[PDB]
Amino acid sequence: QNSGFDLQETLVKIQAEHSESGQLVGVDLNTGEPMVAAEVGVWDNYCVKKQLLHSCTVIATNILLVDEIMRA
Amino acid sequence: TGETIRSQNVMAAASIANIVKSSLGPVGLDKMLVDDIGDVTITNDGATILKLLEVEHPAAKVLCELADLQDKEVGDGTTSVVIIAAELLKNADELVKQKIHPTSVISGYRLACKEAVRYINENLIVNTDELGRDCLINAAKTSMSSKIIGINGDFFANMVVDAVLAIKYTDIRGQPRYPVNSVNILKAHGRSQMESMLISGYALNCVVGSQGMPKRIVNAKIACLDFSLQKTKRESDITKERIQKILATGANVILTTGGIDDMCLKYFVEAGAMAVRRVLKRDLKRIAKASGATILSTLANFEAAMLGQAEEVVQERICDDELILIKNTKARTSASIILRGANDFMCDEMERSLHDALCVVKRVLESKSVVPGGGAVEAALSIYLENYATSMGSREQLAIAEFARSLLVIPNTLAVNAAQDSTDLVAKLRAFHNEAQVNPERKNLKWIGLDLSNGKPRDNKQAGVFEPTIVKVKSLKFATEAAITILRID
Amino acid sequence: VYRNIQACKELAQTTRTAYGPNGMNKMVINHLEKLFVTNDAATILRELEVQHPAAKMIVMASHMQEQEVGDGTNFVLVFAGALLELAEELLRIGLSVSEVIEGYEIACRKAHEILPNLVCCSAKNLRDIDEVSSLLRTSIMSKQYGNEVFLAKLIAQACVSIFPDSGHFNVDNIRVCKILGSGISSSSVLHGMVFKKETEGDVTSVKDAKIAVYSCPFAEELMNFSKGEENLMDAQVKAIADTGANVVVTGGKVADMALHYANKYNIMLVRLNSKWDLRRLCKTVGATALPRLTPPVLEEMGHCDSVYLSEVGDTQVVVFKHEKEDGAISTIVLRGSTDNLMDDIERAVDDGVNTFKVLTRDKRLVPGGGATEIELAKQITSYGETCPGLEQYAIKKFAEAFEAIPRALAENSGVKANEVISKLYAVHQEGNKNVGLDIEAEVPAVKDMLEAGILDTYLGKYWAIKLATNAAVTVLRVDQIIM
Amino acid sequence: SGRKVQSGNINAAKTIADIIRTCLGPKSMMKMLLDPMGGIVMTNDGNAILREIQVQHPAAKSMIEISRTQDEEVGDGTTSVIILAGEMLSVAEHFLEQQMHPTVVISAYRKALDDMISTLKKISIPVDISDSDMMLNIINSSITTKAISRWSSLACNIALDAVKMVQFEENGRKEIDIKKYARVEKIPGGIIEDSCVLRGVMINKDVTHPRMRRYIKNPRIVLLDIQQLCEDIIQLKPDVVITEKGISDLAQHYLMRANITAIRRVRKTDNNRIARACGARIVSRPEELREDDVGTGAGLLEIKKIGDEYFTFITDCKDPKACTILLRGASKEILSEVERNLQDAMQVCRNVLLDPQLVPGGGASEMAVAHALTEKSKAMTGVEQWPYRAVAQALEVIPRTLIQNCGASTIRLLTSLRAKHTQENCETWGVNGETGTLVDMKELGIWEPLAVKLQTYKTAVETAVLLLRIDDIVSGH
Ligand SMILES: Nc1ncnc2c1ncn2[C@@H]1O[C@H](COP(=O)(O)OP(=O)(O)O)[C@@H](O)[C@H]1O
Ligand SMILES: Nc1ncnc2c1ncn2[C@@H]1O[C@H](COP(=O)(O)OP(=O)(O)O)[C@@H](O)[C@H]1O
Ligand SMILES: Nc1ncnc2c1ncn2[C@@H]1O[C@H](COP(=O)(O)OP(=O)(O)O)[C@@H](O)[C@H]1O
Repeated sequence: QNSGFDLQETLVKIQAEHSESGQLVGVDLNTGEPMVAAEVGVWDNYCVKKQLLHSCTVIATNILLVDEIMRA
Repeated sequence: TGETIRSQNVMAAASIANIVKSSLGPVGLDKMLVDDIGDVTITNDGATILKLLEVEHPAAKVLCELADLQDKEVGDGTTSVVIIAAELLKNADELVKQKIHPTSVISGYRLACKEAVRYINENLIVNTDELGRDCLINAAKTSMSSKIIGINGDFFANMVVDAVLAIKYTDIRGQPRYPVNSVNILKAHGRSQMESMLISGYALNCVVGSQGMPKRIVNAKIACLDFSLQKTKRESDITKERIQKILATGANVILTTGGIDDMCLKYFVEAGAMAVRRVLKRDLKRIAKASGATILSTLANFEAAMLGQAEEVVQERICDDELILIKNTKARTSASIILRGANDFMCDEMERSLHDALCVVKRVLESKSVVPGGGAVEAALSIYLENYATSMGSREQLAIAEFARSLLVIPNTLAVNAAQDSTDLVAKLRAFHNEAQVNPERKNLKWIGLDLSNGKPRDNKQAGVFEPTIVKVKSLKFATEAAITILRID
Repeated sequence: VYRNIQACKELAQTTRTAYGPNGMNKMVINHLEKLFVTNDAATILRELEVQHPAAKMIVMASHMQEQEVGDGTNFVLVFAGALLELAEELLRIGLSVSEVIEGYEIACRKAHEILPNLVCCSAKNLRDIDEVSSLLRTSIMSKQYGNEVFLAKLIAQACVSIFPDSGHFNVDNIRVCKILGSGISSSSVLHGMVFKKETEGDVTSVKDAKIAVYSCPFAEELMNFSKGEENLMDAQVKAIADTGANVVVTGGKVADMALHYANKYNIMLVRLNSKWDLRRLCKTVGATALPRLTPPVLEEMGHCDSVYLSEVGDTQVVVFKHEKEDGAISTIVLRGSTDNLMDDIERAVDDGVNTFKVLTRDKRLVPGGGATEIELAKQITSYGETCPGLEQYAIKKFAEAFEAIPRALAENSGVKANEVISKLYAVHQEGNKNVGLDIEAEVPAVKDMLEAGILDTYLGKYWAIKLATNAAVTVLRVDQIIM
Repeated sequence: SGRKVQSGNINAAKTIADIIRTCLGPKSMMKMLLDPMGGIVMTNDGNAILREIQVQHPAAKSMIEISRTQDEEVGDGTTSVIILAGEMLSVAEHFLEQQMHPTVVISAYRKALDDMISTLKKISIPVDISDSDMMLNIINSSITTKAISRWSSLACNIALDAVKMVQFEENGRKEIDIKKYARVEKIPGGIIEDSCVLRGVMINKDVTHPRMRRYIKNPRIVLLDIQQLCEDIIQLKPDVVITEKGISDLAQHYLMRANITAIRRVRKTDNNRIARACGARIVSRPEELREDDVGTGAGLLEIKKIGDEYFTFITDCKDPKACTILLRGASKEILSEVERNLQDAMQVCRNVLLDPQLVPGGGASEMAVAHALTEKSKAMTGVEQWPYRAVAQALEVIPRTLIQNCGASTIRLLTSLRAKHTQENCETWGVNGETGTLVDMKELGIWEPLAVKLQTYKTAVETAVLLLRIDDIVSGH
């Protein structure tokens, strides 16, 4: 979406590409096309992704578990 | 709040004028007039706008009445007279506000109007003589400009001017008169308009009547009728006895609007009569008034010398179309213009341009006294009247000065509707007309007006933008009368 | 995001009318309530307190342009405003912000290399005073009135052509002294810092002197107190007379006994020291300020070369000339009826000096007056359809953003902008680059701008274009902030 | 006031245009119209929306009336003219606020219209009439994406005969045609395949007692609107004389004495077609009674009780311009659509007789003429070049809306479509209305008549210049 392309069309194309071929295909922010993300060299940190999962799950669970906001 | 009802009347007049101001000139914009039941009307000329605008203010009603009265005199300048009256009202209101009593203003306006009508009468044009040839040509071209036929304009111009001059009457008073309906149109199929040649008489594009007409008959008498010469079952069957009687009276060319006779061929070689279907009433009346004959509903009875005469009849094919050359009759009314082309629909603008050229020519043919158009006369009188006013010394000096200043609204409005800044056009007009008086040698400069097509000053005596003197004289008089009537109110 | 574009649009509209030699000058009321009338864009920008952050960013871009080119700020504002308007139109079409961002960037990159093909460089060198005359006319004529340029330019370039040595210049060398009085005719070129003093007991023939700098201005028992005060001031004047000092400065007024004491030891009591002079004097003589009358010493003193009173200009003025560089500083005497019309000449002279410095940095010239802008617009809009993709819209809008400059310059002279821009664009394809917009004619007519000689520097427009495009891009990259 | 009234005019035009700007193409959206009682109706035909809507602006009423009079004259294309006029009037805004007079804008619009007419004449692909295969292709191009897709086979041959049976020899050779003279015969009941075409005028009425000499080998119809006239009819002794008054048994006996067959309670919509087909004449004045009373008419008459109801058959007419076309089926819900689509087909054939050509569909023609106008604007100079370019840039709405109401993004597809017209010379590609992707229309098979395209462009330009010419609305409010 941030590159101006269609939000759902790009995701559909990426999902189809990853389904037909096992390569971890990603989005290309110059043409809105499924890109291999390995040859292009767009690598991300492994520990960042791990901490991302750990943080998001705990925050979402904690917020979902609340009720009866009180004025202390 | 509110006061000085005179100012209220002036403002009502100003609003009424502003309703119609933008439509002045041939290039004016349209107004869409909506009634209570919702219908709409589109028009350019402001005369019908005033005739259709729902006026409610009593003061504006006076202007509407005066404009309508102006319409009944010559039928032109109603927009101009309304605008001039409104400008006079505004200027007179300002003069009243500066502590000048309306009586002196009215007197100054009367003197200014009289001086203007006297000045115009000694600076108009009466050159619409037999020696006026190029002026009519380029007047027709200006009325026909901004068209693709400008490449061969001169031929159509001289053709149309020759046609209009060759058909003039001479009335009881001796003043030449021209009916617009005298000349008609005639389409043709094939080559384009460049080969069109003027027809000296009325020509009908229909079935061929007969070949019995010689190259030029010594006598061609128009025995026009209105029935169909058809065999049926002073005669019960109107085929032989009535035509024999009319020929005995001396009928050479018997005209039959309806059907042709079954056996006309044998009778048309010994008498030479005419049989062509669908003779137009518009042209039938014109040819009858040309030769001098009258239409006979019945023949069972005056018929010898009352019928008209034609000098010669020509049987020829023009643009692959047979036409009847009933020409050179008693009175010059019989004439037509062939429209070479393929159909009247593709040359609709061409025939409309020819019609408007004929109209603008007949405007200047009658009322031999003519004045330049395009705001030239207004600028000339505006220059005149300031110098006239500065020599008075009375209390009416400012009245005449404001009259002169407000008289420039017509060229200003013309420039505004022409999509050019009116300031430059008006200033250039005034500058050209200034040396027309302060410099005697540059006397041939008064006829300088504004050209609406190019938005630059241009001589109009040479161009041909012309108006009758009576139209402008009456417009000025009626504007002054309306202004005086409004100023008298309190 | 459209609010930022709007704020920038009004910012550009405010100072657009001041563009060109027909700037509609405004009335300026500073915080101290001074009635001040001027046409300079930087001055009105300084007094206007731009509050919207987008306007602030464009103002900073203009300041950076002025900081290193010295002129062209109004061009930057007008160009950035046009860019943002056309970007708003593109966004309303449906383009993403990023697409117009790279479109503008590539258009600017193309323009930067198109530009050097429009050069009619300087003739021979900074010398030939009568030539840098014609070179310096355009900026002066643009800033202040076109009538006075013939003299103002000569005055401003004669003073700056004094020291074209080693290819190094400093604007602070070209100083301006304000002298009230008659018209601008009596204004001319002098040398050395100049201001007016009070006392008359001054010697003209002075060698390297010792200059004082001041940072702070000025029954029997009554007679005893008067005598004690007199002796104390005797001690003070003897202390200042130590180490053979010959001049004294003070920001206050004169004193009869003090001037008597100065005359006794032959000291010129220099007075009427302005709050704007204390540290520029120290910079130009390498001195330091002294708090009171007790701590003058040999080390804490200045040194001039020649001090005298010159009555040229019908006023008595002291001059410190031939400093350590012996030809570095060169003032200009200005004469005017009143100050509000004198600062306009001052800022015009400053802009002229900056243009001369830019010429020192590079000798390339480009035909101004709407010539180069319309040529750049034509070239870029021709390049636009040669580039398929979504960037063509941004490129064409960039070409129109160039087009917006001569349009404003024409509107500032009371001429229909559409007619003149159409005529210019039509004639610029055959009657090529050197043609521009004539000012004197009230008709929308054009005229070649090489024989007319109205030319402006090349680096000026290069940097102005670069900074304006950068400002437009960097203000298009924000989306919102609560305010 | 001043230019604000024109701005209001064009704003009303723009809003009334963009009410239905999405209701075109093969994927038209469905508007909802609710009456002030609670009912709801959904429609895909912009004419209906413009009909049941109420507008308080006279300019909007003028545009609606323009769409109406354009509907009956040519049939379809009613939404395209509305969209084009709305966009041209909307793009006139930029120049009107730039203080330029409406006259120069109108003049630029007129030159643009002339250039578009020339371009359309240039780009049109020739088509020869009477070729059934490409006729069927045209039917699939136009009459389809309607309720006739499974019933278009019969409409094809119905139109094929209809175009040949209203021929007019008025101004030239067969190029003149009309739509309201073909004797339509719509009778519900039975299987739809019973419909056919017959040569000759078809009359629903007949004598009450057909026990007389009704059908004769040479019907020479005489029109009339009295015993003395009954004997005066024998002035030429015709076999059939048609009146518009009732006939009694004694009147019938008088008729076989006179050997004529009168008719009663026949609508004028039938009598005029009878007269056109047979070339009859009307005369009752004794003086006017001449050889030109009775004209040659048909050559065969037949009596048939089709559908156990009294009818009249008149075949082998003198003028084969008002012939019999029969419609059969279950209900009238589709046969009216068959009528209007065969009207479109007759316009196709008539314009092919005038200009044997077709143009690419799916916005290809619009983009082609826009490219032609934009490239032509480069050479010409003057202040008026800006409107000349603006009309070209604004005429591209048709591909834009086709992409819009298809799912695909308009901006990228339009940019690519332009890119496929400027660097390529003889392409004239367009956008597919079903998939929303670029496709060569000469391969897809979408074409439009020159008549309808020329009429749409001309009417849009005329409406734009008319609504820009209107300076004041001052006769009241
Ligand atoms: N061909 C022309 N060239 C210049 N001006 C013209 C031309 N025709 C008409 N006008 C101007 O139009 C004005 C009014 O004409 P018109 O509108 O026809 O009369 P009215 O206002 O009574 O309807 C006149 O003052 C005249 O100067
Ligand atoms: N005679 C002239 N005609 C047209 N433009 C001129 C003329 N003289 C100067 N200019 C223009 O003035 C512009 C710069 O002046 P201005 O915008 O007022 O201040 P700045 O120098 O800060 O931009 C230049 O672009 C130059 O083209
Ligand atoms: N299958 C299709 N693919 C692309 N365009 C089409 C298709 N069918 C119709 N069109 C377009 O639709 C236009 C006309 O239909 P429409 O606009 O819906 O109604 P109207 O016929 O009233 O204008 C034509 O210009 C044609 O190009």
